[PDB]
Amino acid sequence: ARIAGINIPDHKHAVIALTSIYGVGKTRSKAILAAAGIAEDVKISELSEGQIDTLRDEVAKFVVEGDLRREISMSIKRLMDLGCYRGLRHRRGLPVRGQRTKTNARTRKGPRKP
Amino acid sequence: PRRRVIGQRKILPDPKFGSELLAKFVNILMVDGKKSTAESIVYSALETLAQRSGKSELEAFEVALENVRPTVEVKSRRVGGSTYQVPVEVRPVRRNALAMRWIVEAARKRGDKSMALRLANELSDAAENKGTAVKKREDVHRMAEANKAFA
Amino acid sequence: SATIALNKRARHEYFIEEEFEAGLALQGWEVKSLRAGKANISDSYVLLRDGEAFLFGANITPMAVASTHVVCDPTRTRKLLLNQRELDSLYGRVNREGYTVVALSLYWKNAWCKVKIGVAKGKKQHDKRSDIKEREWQVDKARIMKNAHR
RNA sequence: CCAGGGCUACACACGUGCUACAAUGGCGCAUACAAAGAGAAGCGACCUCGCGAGAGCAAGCGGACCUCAUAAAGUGCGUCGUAGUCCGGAUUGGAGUCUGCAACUCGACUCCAUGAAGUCGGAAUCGCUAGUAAUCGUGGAUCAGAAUGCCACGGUGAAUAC
RNA sequence: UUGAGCCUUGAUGUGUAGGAUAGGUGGGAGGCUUUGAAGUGUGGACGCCAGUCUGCAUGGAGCCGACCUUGAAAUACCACC
RNA sequence: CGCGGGGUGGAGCAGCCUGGUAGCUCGUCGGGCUCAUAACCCGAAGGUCGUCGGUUCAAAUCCGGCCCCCGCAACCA
RNA sequence: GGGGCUGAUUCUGGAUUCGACGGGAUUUGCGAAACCCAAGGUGCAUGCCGAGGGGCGGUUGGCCUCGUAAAAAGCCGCAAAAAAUAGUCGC
Repeated sequence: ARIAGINIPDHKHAVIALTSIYGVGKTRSKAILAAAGIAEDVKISELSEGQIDTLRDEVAKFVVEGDLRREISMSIKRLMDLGCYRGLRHRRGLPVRGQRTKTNARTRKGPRKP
Repeated sequence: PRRRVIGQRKILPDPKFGSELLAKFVNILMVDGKKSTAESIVYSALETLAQRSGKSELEAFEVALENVRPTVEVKSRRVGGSTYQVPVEVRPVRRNALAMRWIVEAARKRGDKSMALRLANELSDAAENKGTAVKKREDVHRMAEANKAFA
Repeated sequence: SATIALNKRARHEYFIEEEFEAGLALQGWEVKSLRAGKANISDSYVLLRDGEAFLFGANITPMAVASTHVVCDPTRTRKLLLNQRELDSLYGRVNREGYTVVALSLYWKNAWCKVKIGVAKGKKQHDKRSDIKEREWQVDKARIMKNAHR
């Protein structure tokens, strides 16, 4: 059922069940589920109550959605309000890692509505 | 083309039994060079249909192809002045070939679970002309019989 | 309907590919003269610099004179109300030495001047002979075709 | 002649590419099969360590012996059950790798996190009739490092031409 | 001739049940049959073509009514029509 | 002023009557169709019948109304 | 010269140029102009005199500068400012 962030899956694989929250993907959640002592493909209904509550502390070890959603803004605050080179590209929808801005890098700008 | 009247590609027998019809089904589902993978699905299309229709492997399709097979199709032999499709009686080499292309392409349509399952469901109704095969064939005859004779 | 004079001769001279329904801003004396009042449309093109797409060739003179004090000239570069989607793309495929934006027709959209504008490409005269031949070629082809049935 | 920047700028158009939009598939496990090649101020095993990119250690090789180099699709098993999902991976933050005096502009990347656009492409258009289209890999040139480009090779394998 | 008017007369009308081309209202269980029957060959009528109306003669001498499923009921017989 | 009828899919016309079991096509979209469109072919959609009551086993039907479109002779305050 | 008519499709009230453009406002990222607090850094500097200002001259009524006087930056005319700045047709 519900785990610490929100983490409410529907009867999927337990590794992929943990992927529904921001801040942890499939490969990281397997290391999270490594200490859980449960199978990969067991469903949420097949996840026992004695193991669901132990999943709240495991996902609380690594920093997750409850505090990681502002960690991107802090790194943005190190660039956007600090006037760095990446922040100048970050503010006006430009690539920051050196994409060819002449033709490509469309999805960094956004949709091609114009 | 202009002068090349070379013969067609010789059809090998299928690697379960000698059959030009079933081996043509193996060679029509081949995608990205994978014919061994195409061999497995096209085998499960009729053998499951044999367990669905209570028939054999070589008769669940042979009586099925008769419904799919057309008689006269309208080629678009228009010179440019008039958009006229003068009909041509389809050659017997292309008569089953036009039939076999209609049903396997219909298996690509309605993708629910697997191409083995989709082709089996698209062949039982085609065995009694109540699928997309008779939808394809009779729609040609709508455009064929409405334009009967031209020179 | 509410259509005004249209540049039908532009189709003989240009082979326009894509069209638009951008609106045109116009002065107070223009609106009265637009429904009736002898508006002409020949040699209509554009003079873009940044966002200043102007209907250039549009001779519309005031029929009943409504001009006082300051000047009022019948031929002006009227400002077009263009979408921003339709604006940035004209920094590209209109600057190709032969590419231009022309107005095929003029009309109304519920008492608003919306002008059907299109990106012309322009025919050289060596291919102008082919198109006039082709139009006669299509007609005479079925004349040969009908003689089989006489 | 020098150091830094620029040739990597982008409200925009066009050409050519790779990647898909999946269940003939994706993922996990098991498992079998080639040639083109290239190398010494280079190829670098094996082993050790690092999740790894790689580092430490270091044999053989200027070569039918040594090394790059584990082939993939395929097959089998497990798993997924028609969704923009376990598709696609762009964008993006943090931590590291190698190149070289140096990687901010601006390298390739690896690890973790993010998760998009995109659900089949109008009008129009090309390629080819065979080991072809198609697909999957591999090497090489250039190169300190650095290609979806270029050249070369291998595997599977059509359809139709009235 | 052409229509209308009315006399005489057959034809003439299966929501749904249902064997029924049963109209309504209504008096009614014996009408009727060899002063040639059930039911034939069918003609034509016919029609929501369901199946009746149905000449003649063979057939030759029985059939239907309350009776039955029906909202209702029986042209077994009729009266207003 | 009181005489003649009909009002029904978005549209124009029928079924009603000789009761019960609402359609047609025009305009629409769905497809075919196609160097391209279209000719033309079919697929689909729509009002409980102008409204309100009564009779009737049975109302779109029939009858009472009411309303609307009108047509009409009236028209000497 | 007088009278009548018409004066953006509504011809008696409910304009909504589908648009960059001109304008205001809101949310949002925060900047001595979108700010102040001597506090964190922080001891010998600031202001007026003198003082020259890129290539030329000047230049903010005030400046990158000057420990008592000739060199260094933004900017103004000068100067690297471009052109069939839609088509199409000609000698």
